[PDB]
Amino acid sequence: FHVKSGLQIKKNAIIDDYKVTSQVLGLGINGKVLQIFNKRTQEKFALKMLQDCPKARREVELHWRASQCPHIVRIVDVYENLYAGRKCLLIVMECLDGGELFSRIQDTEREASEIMKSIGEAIQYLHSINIAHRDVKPENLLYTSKRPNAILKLTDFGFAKETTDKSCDMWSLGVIMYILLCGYPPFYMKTRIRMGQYEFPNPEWSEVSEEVKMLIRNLLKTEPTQRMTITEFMNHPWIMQSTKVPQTPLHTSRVLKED
Ligand SMILES: O=C1NCCc2[nH]c(-c3ccnc(-c4cnc5ccccc5c4)c3)cc21
Repeated sequence: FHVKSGLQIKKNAIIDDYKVTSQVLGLGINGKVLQIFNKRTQEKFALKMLQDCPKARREVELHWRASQCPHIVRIVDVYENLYAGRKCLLIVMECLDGGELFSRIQDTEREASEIMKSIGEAIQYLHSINIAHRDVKPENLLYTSKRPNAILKLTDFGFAKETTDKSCDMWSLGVIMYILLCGYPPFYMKTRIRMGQYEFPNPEWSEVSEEVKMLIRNLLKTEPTQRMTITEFMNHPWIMQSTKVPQTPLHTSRVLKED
């Protein structure tokens, strides 16, 4: 009987339990994401502040429900406090030092696969509990530590929605796969997207498998109704047998330096 705990919205001042700094870890609709410190443990965390409305109350829900998945930024506590006489919801999540996915890169196929593979699990988890993330841009994929065995983790649930939408998550997955392999988006716009107008031009892509190209093409189908389901993405070999992919090298770092 493996029951994880429910969600507890603490009412004590958050300042009773953490020291809040002004280092800013991220920007978003609701203002800044602040680095804060657990007093008892002197460990570091990210703080997100929402105005308490029912939208806020819906993020926190989904995220919290989503949190017990290893590839999704984990919520550690949630408070309701007053701020300038306004109810707010404070989310305290795990702090992810490694910074944004791509930035790390700018410093191998197979390495690419592993990433896609982990991002897959994030979606797979979400989809199986009926949550569509929507906003799976690469800004929202952060690493736990600069240490190069760090884990890639998805964040930012400002646009999460219940599905009791998913096909558009797989789009992002395809765009992110794209940019991982060549170094730029498939779109160099509003009109080229609706059409499904994009190349695998060379010598950037000349070395890349038709196995891989197919897959991307299936993720970037203009028509949602048969873009690939996450369940199939994860079953597809490139991702499925992750480590037996050829360690064939790619220019992605160079290009994202150049660009
Ligand atoms: O929900 C969000 N929306 C807006 C952007 C954002 N960043 C975060 C976030 C969450 C956890 N950690 C970070 C983070 C931690 N450490 C960093 C070090 C250096 C650069 C960026 C960092 C980001 C950011 C959450 C959100």
